[PDB]
Amino acid sequence: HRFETFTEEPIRLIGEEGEWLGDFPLDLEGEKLRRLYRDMLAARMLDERYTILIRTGKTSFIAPAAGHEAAQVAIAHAIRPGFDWVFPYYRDHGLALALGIPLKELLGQMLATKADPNKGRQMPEHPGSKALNFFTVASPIASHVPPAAGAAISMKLLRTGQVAVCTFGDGATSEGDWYAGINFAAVQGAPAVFIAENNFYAISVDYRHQTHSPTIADKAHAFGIPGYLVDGMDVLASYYVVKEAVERARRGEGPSLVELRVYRYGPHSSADDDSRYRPKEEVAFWRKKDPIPRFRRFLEARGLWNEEWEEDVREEIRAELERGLKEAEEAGPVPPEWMFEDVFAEKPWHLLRQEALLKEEL
Amino acid sequence: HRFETFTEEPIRLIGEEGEWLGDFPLDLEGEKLRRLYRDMLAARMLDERYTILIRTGKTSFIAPAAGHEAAQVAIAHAIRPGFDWVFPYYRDHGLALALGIPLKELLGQMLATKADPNKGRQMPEHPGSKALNFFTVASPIASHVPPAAGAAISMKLLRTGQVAVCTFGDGATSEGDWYAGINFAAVQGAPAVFIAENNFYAISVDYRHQTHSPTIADKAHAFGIPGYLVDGMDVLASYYVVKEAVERARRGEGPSLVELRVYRYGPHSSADDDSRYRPKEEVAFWRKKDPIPRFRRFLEARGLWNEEWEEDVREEIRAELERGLKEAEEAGPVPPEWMFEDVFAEKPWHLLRQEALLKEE
Amino acid sequence: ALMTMVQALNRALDEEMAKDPRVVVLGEDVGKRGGVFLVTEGLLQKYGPDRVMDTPLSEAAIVGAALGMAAHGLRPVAEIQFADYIFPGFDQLVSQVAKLRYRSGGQFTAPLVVRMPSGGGVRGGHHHSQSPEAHFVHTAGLKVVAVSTPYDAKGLLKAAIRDEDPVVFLEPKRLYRSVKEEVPEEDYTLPIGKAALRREGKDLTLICYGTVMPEVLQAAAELAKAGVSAEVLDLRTLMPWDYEAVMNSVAKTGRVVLVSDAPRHASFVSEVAATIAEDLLDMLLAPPIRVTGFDTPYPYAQDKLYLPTVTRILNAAKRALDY
Amino acid sequence: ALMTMVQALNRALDEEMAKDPRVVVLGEDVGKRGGVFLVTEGLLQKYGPDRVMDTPLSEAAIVGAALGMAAHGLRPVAEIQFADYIFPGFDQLVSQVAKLRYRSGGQFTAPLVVRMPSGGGVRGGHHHSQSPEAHFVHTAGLKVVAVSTPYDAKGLLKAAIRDEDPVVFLEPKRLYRSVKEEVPEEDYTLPIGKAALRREGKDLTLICYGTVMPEVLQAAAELAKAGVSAEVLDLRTLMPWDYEAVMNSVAKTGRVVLVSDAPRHASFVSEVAATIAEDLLDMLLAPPIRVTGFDTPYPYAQDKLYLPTVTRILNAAKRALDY
Ligand SMILES: [Mg+2]
Ligand SMILES: [Mg+2]
Repeated sequence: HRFETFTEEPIRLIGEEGEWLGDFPLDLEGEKLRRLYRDMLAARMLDERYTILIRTGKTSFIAPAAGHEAAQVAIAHAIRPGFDWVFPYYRDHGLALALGIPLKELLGQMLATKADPNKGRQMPEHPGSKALNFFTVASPIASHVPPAAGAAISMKLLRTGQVAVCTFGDGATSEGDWYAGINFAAVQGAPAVFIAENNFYAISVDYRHQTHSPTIADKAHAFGIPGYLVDGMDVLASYYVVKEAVERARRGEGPSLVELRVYRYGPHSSADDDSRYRPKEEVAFWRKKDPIPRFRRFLEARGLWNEEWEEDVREEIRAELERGLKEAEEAGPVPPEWMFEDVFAEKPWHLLRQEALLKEEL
Repeated sequence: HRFETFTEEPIRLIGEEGEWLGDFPLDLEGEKLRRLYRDMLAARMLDERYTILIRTGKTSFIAPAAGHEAAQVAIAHAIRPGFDWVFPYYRDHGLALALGIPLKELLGQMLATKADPNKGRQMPEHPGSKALNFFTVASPIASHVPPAAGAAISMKLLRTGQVAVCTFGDGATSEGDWYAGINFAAVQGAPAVFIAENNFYAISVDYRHQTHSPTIADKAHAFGIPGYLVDGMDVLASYYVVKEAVERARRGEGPSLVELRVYRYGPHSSADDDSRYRPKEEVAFWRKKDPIPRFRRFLEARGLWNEEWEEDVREEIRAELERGLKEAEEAGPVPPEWMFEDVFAEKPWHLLRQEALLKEE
Repeated sequence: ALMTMVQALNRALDEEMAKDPRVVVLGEDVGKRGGVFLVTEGLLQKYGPDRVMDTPLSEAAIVGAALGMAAHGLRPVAEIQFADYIFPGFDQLVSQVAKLRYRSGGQFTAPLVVRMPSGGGVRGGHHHSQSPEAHFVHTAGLKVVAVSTPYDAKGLLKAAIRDEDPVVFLEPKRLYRSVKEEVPEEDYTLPIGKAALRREGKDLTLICYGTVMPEVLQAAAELAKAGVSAEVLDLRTLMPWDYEAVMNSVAKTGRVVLVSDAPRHASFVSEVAATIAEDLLDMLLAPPIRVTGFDTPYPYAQDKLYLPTVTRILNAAKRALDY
Repeated sequence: ALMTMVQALNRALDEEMAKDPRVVVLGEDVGKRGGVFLVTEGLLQKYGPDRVMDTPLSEAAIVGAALGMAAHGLRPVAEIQFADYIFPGFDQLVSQVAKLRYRSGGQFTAPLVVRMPSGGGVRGGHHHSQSPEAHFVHTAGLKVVAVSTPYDAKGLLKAAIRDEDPVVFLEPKRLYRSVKEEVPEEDYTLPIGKAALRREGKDLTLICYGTVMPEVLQAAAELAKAGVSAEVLDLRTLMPWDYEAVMNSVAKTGRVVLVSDAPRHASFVSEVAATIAEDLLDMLLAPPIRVTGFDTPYPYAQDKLYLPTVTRILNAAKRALDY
């Protein structure tokens, strides 16, 4: 099976009544289907926990991912966590969670405690994990695209059989490095899948003022690779299209550009205010497209969901969140001296001198 | 009349036997057709004179444009010189000449004499002219694309009715700034026409290792603007398609991406060694596609060319080159002190000090 | 009346745009949103989309387009959201903007301004705290200005807009609303290339600018308690910097401490320090001491310690004084 | 055997690639063409296209992909055709490469090398002559090396390839074939971070590196004829630079002249000069004098006047000696 490329209408698999729209049979086992739902709830609840962390001064910054759950959870399940690599951006904490990164580590990074394997080096929303090949988030928009291409080329040359998935927002597609990186990956037929989590906004700049191409998928023409327009609020459509791109990359057929249309329910960030440049009618309209209730209906229509399970799953998640936050906090503050560690493998003379100077003040 | 976008085969208007292939009737007067040929011969001969300047050491660097004449001459004639703006790159001396830039200034820049309005500040092949809105060439590949987009945006905001054309090679399309600049121009619907002089090589890296898109024209889809695949060795096809894009831009319909497929007959530059990475069959094959003999046959079939005219034209061009070179050399060397001028509108304390220091030398 | 730096900057923009139709603002989120720091608030409403325009998310497109606009017929004031993000458009800045006048023999000019918030002290981590001025100062052809007060913000931004030479204008974000100072509404400008004497003194010269001003000023206050008079000189313009003001102060005091939050190695204060040593060795009663950001990326967890503290500055002052 | 810098560099690459399958070369025209300066000549033929790869014309793609390759498992040696062209890939270099280890808490590393021809004196104008090392030294997380002899070229490039920290390796192009020095065929490396004494002396210290070495050594020779004993120190590594070697020499001579063809303002030599003044004021018999490239874009017509001349260096030495 092969999805159609550059479709005018975004690819969908879940009908509004829960019907299967695929031109191929649904092959996911019931257990995996329910896990997709489970992880979307967990991602949503993590996001809501973040709102509380901001409100209580536990963290200084958050980038609301509510509305991106189907896209992020689908991507996490379309690859093999711990084997394949992920080059995410700051809004991907739902993806990070679904990938298996311990809440202790995600929250530790949000709180800058020693629970953060990244040692509180960066501001919140910059998680990273060596264990799960989750390339530490970097702030500059699209700066992680060329590295994603390079890692994929390495995978190809070393014959590891791995794939590198690279996620970014719509605004990122306007950066020169975004184009430059994908172009190289395409020429080398590297096993990389570039995925856009298109929420139609780059802070306050809307899609129309971002680029003139009708879709992001159309940009694939510039690289000679397949481009896909997908309903990012449809977890099955997102999963299967990305999975197909991953399989294509894994068999050596080169990269793909997958556009997952989603919506950012919250503001751009805790430092922003969405209810200032977006029409309430637009937000409300997309709120009715929440990926969670949509997939719930799909499961419910097949006897794969009920209220009791729903409640059980939610209580288990809130418990995991409470435990994760507790562990992150109990880890303790990061030492001042750590400011001089990891610039290089070993500290050179000037850093040793600078560290001694700071110690005078401590 | 409108040309097809994203065509499978490159658009062509001149047949192999010199026949007209257009759907519409040719609407260029015989005088204009002869001018296109005259300009291509001038560009070709300018290129051959550059080869001689290298041999005699008069210039230290050249970027052979032989094979790009139909594309460059067509572009110069599709716009309004002195009104529209041109954002060229180093291999566009043929375009510069056809645009009207005096040989004195072009050769002055190649020799770094006071005849160079750019004051011998850069290495050869970096011409520039305020009078003809020929934005001074910069070395970094594609670096002039965002600026071109900006000038176009300015033309739109100020409603000058002008158009900005931006030329670059195939390799330039791989740079992030190329993409970033065109994207902004497209969003703003700016009057800019981006033209690729695709010779299938970026020094020694061939098209296949440059990009995976089958054509450069296809890249236009990433901006939602029209893309055209043209036979760049066909001066008429190049002229008409670029002309159409220019008119579209001028009437406010936004940018276009035009790919002119040409061939680089000489090495990448005087510092290169082409005969080491390009198959002889390929070069020989394309030498038979030279735009000059091709258009010559088109003119001959229409009574617009004869051997005697060929002689007179070439002799006239040679005389022009001699006169231009003489005036350039005659201008004399650029003063040492000029090295401290134009960094800023006026020299700050540190440059005044540095100038004084050097003066004691 | 009293206003914050943000208000003074906004006022400067409003004033220049009202005076010259050619002045245009462009950048990410500068229009409807009025800027992520509200510096361009209300300008779109007042001047329209042809004067204030949100751009795609590309610093190369912003800087380069600004250059083309300036070369053709406009006077663009481009905004780079955070100084940390100038890099994607670095080649446009150093290869196109900085060298246009020079490489064209003066045929083409770049009357453009590139403003950007900068500096630490705001918990911005690696890319919301950088002070990249050295990169600009090292590039011939770019004037560089870093303001630290509302009064200077308005006066110098207006001067930059009127200046035909390209100007990179840095606004320390920690100072955007840190204080409300008297800023005349009347039209006034300040000289680019001239330092400002914040406090006169004769025992020690404190050379500084931008981000670190709060700590440097308090350090001078602490010194005054001990009977030590520190002369505080805010350079303001980093290129071309006020050579005369610097040398006149150091000649008087005989001792100098230079402060900045930018990384130490090959920094702008290193340039001034090296120049003082090369030209005034005979006037120095103590070694020129530099208090700078550490040679590490900007840390989130230790933000408070990376940014020079009053204590760190005072320890350096004591070193110079007891030498 | 006797070989040029190009031959020494080529040998270093060949040797390291023979030793480790992970070592790969990538850049514009490094394959079949063998490099525009022939540094990678013959490597493609010997190791194949999967180890010597021509890339599209994008420095962001080159530097960033190299970073990705290094983080995953390869040990890439990326080439930027001319140091002047590092800018289009500047964000990749300073935001991704330099900060990877730091921002990831050491979870991810960047064992990569970025080679680039540099320096003036070759009629390269604005973009075939630059010496941008200052930009790199100012960026925490990058080791920076600039060689000046065939012997150092092989030894330090091999050292860089083995070093796990990102290394920006500058090769002064005017020195690519200027001399044939004895270079052991056997495997050997040189220490990154250590200067090399070219001449021992006690009357003056000449600090330099890369591009200007020819003129500096010539100046030293001429000073000797005049009875002046100058000590010549080739830093070799700019970050981290040999602090001890520098301070020991200046302490002994009491006078120092620093030379480089890089623009003066906020340059690397300005950093060393400022450091000498800050730490060895008491040992200075004369002001630290800097002979640098001028603060202008690199000129074509005046190429030979911009690059420091033996005369300019001698005039500086005289000022230091007569002080
Ligand atoms: Mg978005
Ligand atoms: Mg080409």
